Amino acid sequence: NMPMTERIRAGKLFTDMCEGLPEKRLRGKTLMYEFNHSHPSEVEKRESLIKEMFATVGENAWVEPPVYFSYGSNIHIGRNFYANFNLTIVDDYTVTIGDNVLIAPNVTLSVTGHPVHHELRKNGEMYSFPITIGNNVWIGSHVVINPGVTIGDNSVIGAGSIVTKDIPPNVVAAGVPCRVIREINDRDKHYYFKDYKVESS
Amino acid sequence: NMPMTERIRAGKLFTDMCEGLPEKRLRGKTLMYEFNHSHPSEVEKRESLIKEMFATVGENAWVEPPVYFSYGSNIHIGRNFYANFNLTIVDDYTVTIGDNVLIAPNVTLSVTGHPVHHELRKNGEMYSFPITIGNNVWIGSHVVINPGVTIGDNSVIGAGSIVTKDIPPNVVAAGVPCRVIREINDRDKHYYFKDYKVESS
Amino acid sequence: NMPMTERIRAGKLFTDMCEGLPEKRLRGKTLMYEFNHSHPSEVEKRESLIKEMFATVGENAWVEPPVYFSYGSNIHIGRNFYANFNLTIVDDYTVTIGDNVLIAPNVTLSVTGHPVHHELRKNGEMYSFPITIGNNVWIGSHVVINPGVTIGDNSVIGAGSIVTKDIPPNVVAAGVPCRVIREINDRDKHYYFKDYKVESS
Ligand SMILES: CC(C)(COP(=O)(O)OP(=O)(O)OC[C@H]1O[C@@H](n2cnc3c(N)ncnc32)[C@H](O)[C@@H]1OP(=O)(O)O)[C@@H](O)C(=O)NCCC(=O)NCCS
Ligand SMILES: CC(C)(COP(=O)(O)OP(=O)(O)OC[C@H]1O[C@@H](n2cnc3c(N)ncnc32)[C@H](O)[C@@H]1OP(=O)(O)O)[C@@H](O)C(=O)NCCC(=O)NCCS
Ligand SMILES: CC(C)(COP(=O)(O)OP(=O)(O)OC[C@H]1O[C@@H](n2cnc3c(N)ncnc32)[C@H](O)[C@@H]1OP(=O)(O)O)[C@@H](O)C(=O)NCCC(=O)NCCS
Ligand SMILES: O=[N+]([O-])c1ccc(O[C@@H]2O[C@H](CO)[C@H](O)[C@H](O)[C@H]2O)cc1
Ligand SMILES: O=[N+]([O-])c1ccc(O[C@@H]2O[C@H](CO)[C@H](O)[C@H](O)[C@H]2O)cc1
Ligand SMILES: O=[N+]([O-])c1ccc(O[C@@H]2O[C@H](CO)[C@H](O)[C@H](O)[C@H]2O)cc1
Repeated sequence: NMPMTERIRAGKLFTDMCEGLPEKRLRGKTLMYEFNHSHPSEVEKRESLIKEMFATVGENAWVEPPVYFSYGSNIHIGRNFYANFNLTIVDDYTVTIGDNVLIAPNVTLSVTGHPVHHELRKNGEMYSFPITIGNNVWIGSHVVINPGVTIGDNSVIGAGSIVTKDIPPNVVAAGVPCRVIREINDRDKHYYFKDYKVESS
Repeated sequence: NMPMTERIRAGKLFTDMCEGLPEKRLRGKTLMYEFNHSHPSEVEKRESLIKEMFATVGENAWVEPPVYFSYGSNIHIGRNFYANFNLTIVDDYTVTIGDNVLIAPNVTLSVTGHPVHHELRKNGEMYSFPITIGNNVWIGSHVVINPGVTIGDNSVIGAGSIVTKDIPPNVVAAGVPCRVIREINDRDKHYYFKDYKVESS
Repeated sequence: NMPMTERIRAGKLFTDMCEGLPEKRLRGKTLMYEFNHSHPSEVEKRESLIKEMFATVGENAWVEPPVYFSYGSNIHIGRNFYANFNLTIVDDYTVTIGDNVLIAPNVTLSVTGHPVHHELRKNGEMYSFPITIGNNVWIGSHVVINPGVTIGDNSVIGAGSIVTKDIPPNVVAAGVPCRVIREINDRDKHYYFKDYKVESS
């Protein structure tokens, strides 16, 4: 009728116990395990590992272990990427991160959800909607980005926010659920934290 | 007068550095360590490890390591249980999980609390009130379930909510503190996510 | 002109890929790794490990692994300190915890933040502001403490609150963002949980 991997790209409900899906997760979870168990001095091994576990990684990437994901091969990353401890990405489908992105500790990305009505999820049915993170975005600690959410370039997501809707570019959004609190103006070019200014030359 | 293990069941303040409580945690914490450090392929080992660490597990159970708990012998799970990375269960007392429950990444269940007045908790004193999760319950990412809470059947707990009170069955609840936002009606039988419908068969 | 480490203490923007900073992070991430991968029965090793990785530790301390930090040597802890699973402390600068402090599972402390304007953080520039936690402080699960924050003695930070502002002593604070909800009175000396009193004798 309609293979399982096609329902995924169509945004329809599906299950993932076939078509080599399980085998893919294994290869992935395997690489992830090597990475999470590598010694802090195994810098080279860690470097090539990330290049192999993610679908696409730009130059100057650095991920602080542990890192958790479903396949890993559905995650595409740009340049100068940086993620602190416990980054979790549920990538049953595509996850794209722009350039110069910064992710604080314990952040969680999920393109997958489950039908709310217990009827549609009897067999653990799920749906997947890609997540797009712009360039020069900065995610706070303990943030949670839900399915099909887009974060516009240059935005900032406060610590602890639950993002369930796209966030426009050039704004500071935060809250549960996440909401735009204000746009990044030129004052932000002088004041970097509370009452701290930054002199020009 | 009244032994420590009896205060626990009576919901009174207690400490746990005696009566074998320490020993119990050591056995539990040992199996947990073997589980968490287990290679992705060690599927059979993993399957028996969970059977030996939880007081009760039903058929078709799956727990994505790492998992964290205090004893593991105070956790009782039904059938077709599924939990993602970093589930954490502080089980100084009973925690009962129903049938076909789904647990997203980084969730924390805790039956233990500390008295608010620093006086009463001079020695780390604590109290424990059992948590009960109904059947077909779906818990979002980064949720926190507090002592004595009861989640009714078929309910959904949005991502990031702090549940501090009983959640009735058949509702979608969320927020900090978690509040019921709506009852699950028949429209949810048709619309699974946002504007996505699902044709009959 | 003005060395990177001096800007840190001055609270100016800085980057840390020099002046042995990276090297320092390695020694720390090394001890940290030994700690997190240590077997539950390695009680003595665990104990000398926490003495060696933190700047200062008071007697009767206990940290349930895993534990995550940046350097570890900028962290100062008092007496009878207890931390549950997954405590994250980003310590690019001083972090001070007082006496009899209780931290629940999955808490994140960070003295570092990034300038909101993508121009100032083109190179991942950062700023660090020391965190100070009073005596007899109990932090609930999944809380996040942002830079420069100060929590007064005897206070309780409810589960899931994001602390962006100083919390006065003797208060129950909670919320996103954390807000004072009430003062700890004398009723808190009789009632410990909901409707549970404690017979003085
Ligand atoms: C977003 C952030 C950078 C600053 O936002 P800002 O506009 O410059 O700061 P403000 O104080 O002016 O914020 C305005 C209001 O939003 C609130 N607020 C701040 N951060 C918030 C957050 N994460 N969630 C919800 N509300 C938040 C403030 O309490 C303030 O309250 P008020 O309106 O009653 O006065 C900071 O709040 C933050 O959370 N940073 C993430 C830090 C982190 O996770 N670091 C980890 C190491 S990289
Ligand atoms: C709860 C959920 C399933 C959908 O709830 P729903 O009723 O079908 O969705 P709605 O958009 O109609 O929600 C209504 C409002 O609540 C808000 N809301 C949604 N999720 C929320 C959450 N987790 N916390 C707080 N508020 C939330 C919405 O932003 C919306 O705002 P509005 O009233 O201003 O329009 C979804 O929000 C969610 O969080 N799912 C968890 C996903 C997850 O953790 N997946 C991990 C992989 S299994
Ligand atoms: C803070 C705490 C100790 C109790 O606060 P309290 O004043 O004694 O309790 P109350 O029920 O009177 O709280 C008053 C209100 O705040 C709300 N509230 C409680 N905890 C909250 C939290 N963490 N965040 C936001 N709101 C919260 C309550 O729902 C209540 O609602 P109402 O005004 O509509 O009635 C408890 O809520 C808590 O979260 N403890 C942390 C537990 C934990 O993380 N344990 C891990 C193992 S150590
Ligand atoms: O409970 N079930 O029956 C059930 C069985 C398999 C499931 O698949 C799993 O879901 C995870 C998110 O929650 C990830 O998407 C993971 O990659 C996927 O295999 C989800 C639920
Ligand atoms: O800080 N103390 O003195 C102190 C000493 C021992 C404590 O016991 C511990 O608490 C944990 C939750 O926070 C779990 O309940 C764990 O099983 C219990 O042994 C809690 C606090
Ligand atoms: O993205 N960058 O270019 C970049 C490079 C190095 C950075 O340093 C790191 O930041 C962490 C918090 O997010 C901790 O402060 C850590 O100790 C620090 O070395 C932060 C960002």
